[PDB]
Formats: sequence, structure tokens, C-alpha cells
Amino acid sequence: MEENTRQRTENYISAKNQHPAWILLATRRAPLVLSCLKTLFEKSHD
Amino acid sequence: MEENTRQRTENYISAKNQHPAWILLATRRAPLVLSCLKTLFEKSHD
Amino acid sequence: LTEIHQELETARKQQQSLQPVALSWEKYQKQERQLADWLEIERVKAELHRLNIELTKRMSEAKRVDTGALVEAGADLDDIPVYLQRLQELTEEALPEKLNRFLDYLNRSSD
Amino acid sequence: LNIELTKRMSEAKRVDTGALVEAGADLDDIPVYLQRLQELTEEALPEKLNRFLDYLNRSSD
Amino acid sequence: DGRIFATDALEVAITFVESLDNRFMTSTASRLSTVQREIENLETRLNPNPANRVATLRRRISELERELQEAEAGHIEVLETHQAVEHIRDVYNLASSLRA
Amino acid sequence: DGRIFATDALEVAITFVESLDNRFMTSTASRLSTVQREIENLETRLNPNPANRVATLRRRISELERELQEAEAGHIEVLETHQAVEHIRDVYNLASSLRADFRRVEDSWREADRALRQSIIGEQYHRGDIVERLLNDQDALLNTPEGRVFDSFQQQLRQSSELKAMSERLRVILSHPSASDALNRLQRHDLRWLVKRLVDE
Repeated sequence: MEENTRQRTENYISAKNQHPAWILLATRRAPLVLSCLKTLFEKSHD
Repeated sequence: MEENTRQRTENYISAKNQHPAWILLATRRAPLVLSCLKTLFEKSHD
Repeated sequence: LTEIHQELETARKQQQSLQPVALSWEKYQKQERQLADWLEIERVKAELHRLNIELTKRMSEAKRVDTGALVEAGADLDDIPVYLQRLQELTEEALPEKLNRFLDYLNRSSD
Repeated sequence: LNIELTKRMSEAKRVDTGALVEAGADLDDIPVYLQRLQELTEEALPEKLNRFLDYLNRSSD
Repeated sequence: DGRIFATDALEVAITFVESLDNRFMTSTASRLSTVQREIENLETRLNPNPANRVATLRRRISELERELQEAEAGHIEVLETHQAVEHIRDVYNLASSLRA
Repeated sequence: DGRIFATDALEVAITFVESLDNRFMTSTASRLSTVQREIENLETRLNPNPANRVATLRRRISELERELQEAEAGHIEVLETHQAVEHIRDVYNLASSLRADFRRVEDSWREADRALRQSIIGEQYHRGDIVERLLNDQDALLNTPEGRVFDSFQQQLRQSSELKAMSERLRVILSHPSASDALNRLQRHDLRWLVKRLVDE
């Protein structure tokens, strides 16, 4: 059954186009934003 | 000390431009390759 | 990047120097075990003399290019273990890490 | 003592620029080094220091 | 409130980036003993039979008493340098997982 | 060989995508007891004092003894419908991590082969650092970082009794009615044959 291999590709594409994490990673400015956010949230969580 | 905040941004950029994992994710055809590779290696590991 | 490359080059030179010491130490161990099993002898003692001469020359060469860790030890047979350890500690972790670091920064300044 | 000698011999080869490059580091090589030392203590050092002082006086003055 | 709060997506991305570089191993000698013991206790505390639990705790007491009998004679086994390092790393990973 | 093999980089990427969708719990009541329990033995197995291993050990029997006396009276505590589900999920997550770094070990040996050849090629007295490694019959690829952790992992895995111990307990756990509620067919099947695949891997 190839449904698990076609539906799964569909889910991967949907996640890539929709999930904030994958979108942020694929963006060409990802390292800067990620570093800034990580530094900001390392110290405070309120 | 900002070195941990200036050096770290360097590591992320280097990771983004060098690590195969991040490179593959950022590529605009990531879902297709990952889906095929995941399906291929799901069944056999030899 | 040049600083990192100098670090890697020094590590490579240190490992290259160390390896002959390990080889000569293994040969010395073989000869010493042969002599101990024997216990004619004068030839074995002369072979041990030559092997110790080579050992100490290699030790001096290794101390030559060293920039630290081997500074505590000396160019004597009783200091063989520490040198050996260093070799392992290089082939494991100093050389690879350094190398990786270099191959990273090289691509940081160029691409 | 033999070990000691060889080690010092190595140290010599550390600093020589070709004075005894061809020679080895074995006791058979002891005379060679010795000769060099005497030369360094007979003509090399004196005449070369004299040249240095002559240059430092003709120049810089 | 004029303040930015992280979401689970940001935490996932940060986790991926952090695991990008050198990360602690989970396919280790430790975390295998850990899974052994966790499955052990789950099996003991999931059974509805009283008698099976009786047997399980009695066996555990027997082994524990044997171990202490061994200990009294001075038979205490330090794990190792490398083994201790691996156990510390595994414990650190397991604990750090708690705030995910 | 004409075949493509996965690397840790691919495995890392696949892990991120799989965790992208709904992923199992880790900040749970379970896995908090587990960290409680993991810290327990570590200090008991880390203290160099003989007496402390005597002291900390006896009490466990005392606590262990008391519970059974309760058990004999019929005081057996079923966990819950929901609590069992969480424990099953936590157990699945912990076990699944056992195969996480199998790929990483292979990468190290590949690199060690890379570095070893470079030293042989890049060293000007090849005769020396060739015989010293050829006459020997040791590993010659002793990557003591991940690669010796694998050696330790192999020793524990090869031990009999315990491995068959899990396999029976797993199927017992997968047989529980709440297990189907916790996991799904894929996850249940993967967990059931877990020990088999670990040996194959």
C-alpha cells in the first residue's frame, strides 16, 4: 500500500509550508532570528 | 559577556550553511527528498 | 582562520612525532619480554641499549614540537606511558576536533 | 651517560643551521661536534663579533 | 502585554539547532539498564494479581539481601571513570527532558 | 557498493520532521519518577563507602518488605485508565531512543577510516606507521568516542535472559487493553519487535 508513502509526502509538504518551525528553519535569515530568540529566552521565561 | 551571543550566532550560521541536516531542510525541495529517503530507509537498513 | 590552521598544524606535527615513539616503545617491549623470558645475554642487553637510544631520541623529537602537555614528562623510559596517552588523546579528540573546526572556519571565510 | 650524551647531541642539532647536519647523533659522531665547538670557540665567534662591531660602527655612526 | 512569549514551534526549532552540534548519546550501555528497570517496575505495578506482586517483591528482597551480604564483606563496586561519565551524561539527558 | 546508506545528518533531519507532528509526552508524571529512580541507583552504585551501600540497601528491603505485607492482604493498586496510558507512552519513548545513535557510530568509523588513511598518506616515513599497525590484530579503528559506547552497548545487549525478559514483558504490555488506547498499530508493532530490530541493527 502506497497510501502511507503519498499521504506522508503530502503531510511533509504541508508541514514545510505551514509549521512555524520548518518555515523559520527554511527562511534564508533563520540563523539570526533563531540566535536572537534563543538568547532572549535563555535568561527569562516571563 | 556577549561572546556567547556573538560566537553562537556564528555557529548557527555555519551550521545553517554547512550541516547537511539544516541544508536539506532549508532547500525548497526538502519534503520530496525526505519523504523518499524516509520511505526507502524505513524498510531496509543494509 | 590562520590561528586555527596553526593550531591544527601543530597538532598534526605533534602526532606525527609521537607515532615513532609508540613504534619504538612496542619494539622495546618485545625485546624486554624476550630478555625476561631468557632469564648470550649481552647481545640482548646491547639490543636494549640501541632500542633505548632510539626511544630517547624519539622522546626528544616529540618534546621538540610539543607546546604543552608533554612538558611535564621527560625523555626517559618511565615517561613512556604519558606520551602514549597523549598519542591516543590526539588521534581521538585533538586532531579531529581541531580538523573539524578548521574545515568549518575555512568555509566561513570563502563561501 | 650515553643516553645523556645523545640527548645533548640532539639539542645541538636543534640549533645548528647546517654546521653538523650531515653528521648523526651517535657516539661515533662525538668528534665531529667537538671540532665544531672548538671552531665556534676559535674563529667563528671572535671574527663574527668583530664583523658585527665593525658594521655597527661604520653604520649607525 | 507588549511582551513576546515562545511557543512550542520555537522550542522545537531551538531543540533541533542545539542537537545539530555534538549531543549526548542515548544508544548507550546506560539508558539500556534504565529501560530494563523501567519496564521491570511497569510490569510489577501493572499486574492485577496480588500473588504475582508477592513473588516479585519477595524475589527483589532476596536479591537485595544477597547484595548487602556481599557489601558487608567489603565488596563495593565502583562503576568506572568512563562508566561514571556515561551514567552522568544519561542522567543529565533524562533530567533535561523534563522541561520540554 | 552502489547502495546509499543513511547518515546521522539524515537521521537528525528525519527526527525533526517526525517530531514536527504530534509527539509523545516527556514532561509527564512518569519520566519524573523515572528520573527519581535513575538518580536512586546511580548514587547507590556511585558511593565508594561500603557502609552506605549497606545502609541504603537494607532500607529498600524494609520498604520492599512492607509493600508485600500490604499485598498479602489484597492491597494491590491498579494504576488507572489514563495513568497506564502515560506509562506506556513514556516507556515507548525511552525504548525508542535506544536506536537513535546507531547511525552516528557508523559515521565515526567512516571518519576514523578517513583520518587513519590521511595519516598513512600524509606521513613521510610510511614504513614505520604501517608495520606497527599491520602486524597487530587489534581494532586499528579504535574511535573511543561514540564507537566505544557502542562496544559497551553491545556487551549489555548480548547478555541473554534479560533480552528475552523484555520481549515477553513487552507482549504482555502490548496485550493490555489500555495499550491500544495509548499507542497505535505502527507504534505498537514497532515496540513489540523492538528487541529483534535492536539485534539486527
